[PDB]
Amino acid sequence: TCPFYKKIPGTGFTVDAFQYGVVEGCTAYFLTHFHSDHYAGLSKHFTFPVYCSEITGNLLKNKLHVQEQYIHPLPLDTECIVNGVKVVLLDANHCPGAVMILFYLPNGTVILHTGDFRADPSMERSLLADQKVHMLYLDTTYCSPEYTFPSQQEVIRFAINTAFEAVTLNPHALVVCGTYSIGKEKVFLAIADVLGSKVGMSQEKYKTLQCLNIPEINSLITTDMCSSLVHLLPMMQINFKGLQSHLKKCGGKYNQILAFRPTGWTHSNKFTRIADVIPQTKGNISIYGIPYSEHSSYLEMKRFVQWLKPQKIIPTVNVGTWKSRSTMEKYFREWKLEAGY
Ligand code: NI
Repeated sequence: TCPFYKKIPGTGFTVDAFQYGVVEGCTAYFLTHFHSDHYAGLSKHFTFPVYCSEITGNLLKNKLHVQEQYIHPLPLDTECIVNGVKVVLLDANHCPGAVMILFYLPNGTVILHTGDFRADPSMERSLLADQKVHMLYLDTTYCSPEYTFPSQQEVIRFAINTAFEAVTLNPHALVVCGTYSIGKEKVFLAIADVLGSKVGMSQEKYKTLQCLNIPEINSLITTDMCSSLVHLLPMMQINFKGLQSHLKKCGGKYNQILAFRPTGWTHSNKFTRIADVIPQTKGNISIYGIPYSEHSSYLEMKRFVQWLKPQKIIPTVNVGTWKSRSTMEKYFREWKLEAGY
C-alpha cells in the first residue's frame, strides 16, 4: 500500500506511486523523472493517466511501451489545469526530463514536490518567486553537513583535462565511461567533444539517448564501436576484469584504457579535493571515481529551504529509520531559527 508522503491531500493525485497496484481514489498519477525507484510498476498494461514532462513521456512510450493514450506530457514553466486543479512543472536540475511539481489546492494551500533535485540559486527566479508555499515535499538524500562535493562544472573540467592529457601522450589509449541509468550525460559528452570523437555504445543505450531531446545528438553518438574512441559500458563492468575483457574485443586498436566511474558522494570527499584525485591502476588500465552529483549538497539544500521559508517540510528520502528522521527534523529547526521564519 501507498505511503502518506506520496499522496497529495485534497486531490485525486499521487507522485511516484506505481508499485502499489490501484491506489484508492487516484484519478491522475504524476511521475517526476525516469529513474527506476520512481517508475517502479509502470508497463504496457498500465491504464490510468500519467502526467510528466515531454522527455519522460518519450521514455515511457519507447522504453516501457506504455500506450500513448495514457501519456499526458506537460510543458514547463506553464500554468496547466489537471482534473480541475492548477499545476506547474519546473526543471529539477536532476537528470533529463526531471521535474518539480507545484500544486495550487482548491482550498488556497500551495504544495511544492521537488522530486529528486539539485538545488540552485537560479530557482529563486523561477515562478517560485511569486508566492508562498505551505508544504514542501523535499529530496533529503544528502541532508547532513558531512555531505560536500564540488560543482558539476569543476568535476567536468577535471575529467576533460585528464582525458585530453592521457590521449595526447598516448594516441592509442581508449576512454571508457560507466552508466546504469539516465543522468550525468555531460561526463561522456564533454570528454568525446574534446577528443573529436563520437561516443560509441550498445543499441539499447543509443535508444535511451535518442528519447532525450539533446540538440544535435546524431552528431554526438553512434552504435559503430570501431569508429569511436570513447565507449560507454554498463557500470558493473567498470573494473579491472571487465575492462581487460573489453580491450580484448577491440582488435589490437588500443594498448591502454582510461575509465571513469561517476558516483554520488563517497567518504574520500571528506579528505581529498577534486584537484588531488588519483586513480586505481593495474597494468595498462586506470579507473577514476569522480563525484558528479545530481542531488543537492547539504549547503545547497539549506540555502534553498531558507529562501523558500515553507511552513512545513515532509522529507521523501532517508525516511525509514528513527535516527534519520530525528536528525533531519533537528536540521530543519536550526534552519528555521537561524533565518527567523
Ligand atoms: Ni533520481
